[PDB]
Amino acid sequence: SVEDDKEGHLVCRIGDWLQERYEIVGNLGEGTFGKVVECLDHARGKSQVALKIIRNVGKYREAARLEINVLKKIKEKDKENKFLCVLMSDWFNFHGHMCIAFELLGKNTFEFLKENNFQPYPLPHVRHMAYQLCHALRFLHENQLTHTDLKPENILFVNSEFETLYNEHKSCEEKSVKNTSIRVADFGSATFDHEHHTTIVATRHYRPPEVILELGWAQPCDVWSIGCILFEYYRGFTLFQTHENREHLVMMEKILGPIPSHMIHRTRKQKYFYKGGLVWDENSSDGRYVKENCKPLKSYMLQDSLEHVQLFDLMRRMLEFDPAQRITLAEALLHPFFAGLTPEERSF
Ligand SMILES: O=C(O)c1ccc2c(c1)nc(Nc1cccc(Cl)c1)c1ccncc12
Repeated sequence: SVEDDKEGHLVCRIGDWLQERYEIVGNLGEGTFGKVVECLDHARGKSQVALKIIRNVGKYREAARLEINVLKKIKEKDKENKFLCVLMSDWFNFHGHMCIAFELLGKNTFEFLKENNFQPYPLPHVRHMAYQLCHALRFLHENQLTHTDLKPENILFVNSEFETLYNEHKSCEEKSVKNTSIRVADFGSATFDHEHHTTIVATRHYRPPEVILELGWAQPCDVWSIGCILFEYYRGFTLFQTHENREHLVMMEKILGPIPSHMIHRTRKQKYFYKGGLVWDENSSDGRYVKENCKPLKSYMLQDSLEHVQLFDLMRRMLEFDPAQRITLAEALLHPFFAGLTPEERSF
């Protein structure tokens, strides 16, 4: 009657119902955890929802339980729904799968980019998106909570309907999103201050130096992630296209300058250093890739203008090695970069 498979996944497709209430109408994506479907909610006037279905596996169903509690508390601490976190309307246990019902939104920021041939969002869009991220996460931080898994895939457009513009200088078409309003999603790694902090958090590309070096992590972790994301919105490609610790650190040095010595002394990962200098093989493929591809942060600017200088200044502050030294989100919202917003953008 209700069927599964190997890793757990519920056997469902467009047509199938959950709880005699949620009628599946399409697919939205899949992942390591399980699936996300578009449904109609027949107990709420055929409301359009995005239903997340965690797999029927002990530790997944388990971790989902804490995800819900995080969402309960976000919901509970923002009743006006003004702080731009994905809104959970409902959660439930279906024969082993924890399902979480969310408001239905458009494409995530990675998927939009991919479909735009990895051509960057205009700086005004980067500016408005940056501003929402800071606001959302500042709110999360304010509340003893750290996301830990921020990345473009986890940032969703409310509506991703785009305009098509011809780019004169590039001789090709570009997709320009009509509404740059966003929501922060995927709280299945979000962590309270008083809860246990796993040693390693974040997707590698967005993982900060204090985590690699194993110096402990707090809220500033999310700030490092945002720097990475803003660069990625600005250029269209990943800042740290890395698969390995050593390489990652070398990339951080090539791009941001040398690791501060107090962090080298504090870490118990001394296998990376040698007389306070990073040890790596420059003639290996990794070494050559980094040599070829990783230049100082400023060399990535596309324009000299003030608003571009300002973005790159905020970005460097977001990407400070020392987390104690790293800009906070409250300081970020005060930066002369957001003086470029429109009152509609600024007022939320
Ligand atoms: O986890 C959440 O908090 C979460 C919450 C809501 C959505 C979501 C993830 N992922 C979506 N799409 C998506 C895109 C790519 C891969 C995957 Cl697995 C899912 C999506 C789409 C439309 N409306 C809401 C959502």
